[PDB]
Amino acid sequence: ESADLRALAKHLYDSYIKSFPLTKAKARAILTGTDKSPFVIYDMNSLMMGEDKIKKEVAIRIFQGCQFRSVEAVQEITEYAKSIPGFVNLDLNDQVTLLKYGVHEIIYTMLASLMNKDGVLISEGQGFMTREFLKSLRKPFGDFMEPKFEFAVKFNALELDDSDLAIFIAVIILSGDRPGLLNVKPIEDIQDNLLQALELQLKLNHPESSQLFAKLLQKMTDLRQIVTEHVQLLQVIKKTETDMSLHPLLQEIYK
Ligand SMILES: CCCCC/C=C/C/C=C\C/C=C/C/C=C/CCCC(=O)O
Ligand SMILES: *c1ccc([N+](=O)[O-])cc1C(=O)Nc1ccccc1
Repeated sequence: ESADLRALAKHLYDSYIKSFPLTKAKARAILTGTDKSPFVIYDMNSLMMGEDKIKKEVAIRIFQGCQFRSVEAVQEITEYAKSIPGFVNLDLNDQVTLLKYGVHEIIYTMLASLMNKDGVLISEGQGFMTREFLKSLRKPFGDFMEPKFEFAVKFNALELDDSDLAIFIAVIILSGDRPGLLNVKPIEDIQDNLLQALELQLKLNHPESSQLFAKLLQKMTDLRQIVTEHVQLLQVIKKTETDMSLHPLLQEIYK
């Protein structure tokens, strides 16, 4: 019955709003156009005055604030996961495993909400760091964000809104094919109901967008690739910057 899927869609949207303070709707109002105009960081001076207005090497300090924001995002995604019906009733090891692998695919999904072709909102939308300034950071740091922009440009052309994303990131978390899952079947039963929900949601919300559901699920492939590329550059950093510390919560996601 569609009524039950609409109720699930509504539940997850409500929890998403509660768990993610910077939504895509807010990010697009900030990026498009008086009380919400962000300060723009495009070089080192705008950076140093940006810290003054908004709020070690330049690249490492940017990398470490990015680290802190990721930890914060992990916390938010975790809070959202527990609202997905059935999630907290799963085996606790499977909960950990589903978060461990799901968290980065969700981070880059939602970070797309904060991006356009030219840069990324930061500091809850108070700031905007341009793509070019990031790419000009010294190796290996200038190559961190470029694949994320490349994904976001394609992903953002689907024109999903927050109510679509709430279901989609739930579908991501409840992925039966994560390595080491002790009991795959109850996870998959939840995901099918979420997939049903996502499907009805995309049909109702984007009636003229043919096979959006299929196109969205195929994006769940560019995501895995970005994760793989990402952990590769972190390992470069561990050996390059033996003075630089990774946050422990992020340490455990990457083991
Ligand atoms: C300034 C951190 C404030 C943390 C609370 C909320 C933050 C909103 C989201 C991100 C804020 C960015 C923090 C540090 C990142 C700077 C740019 C790194 C590249 C990127 O990340 O694309
Ligand atoms: C950038 C550099 C490093 C990490 N990491 O240490 O995992 C993460 C990121 C990143 O993509 N952070 C982030 C998360 C959410 C919003 C903006 C930036």
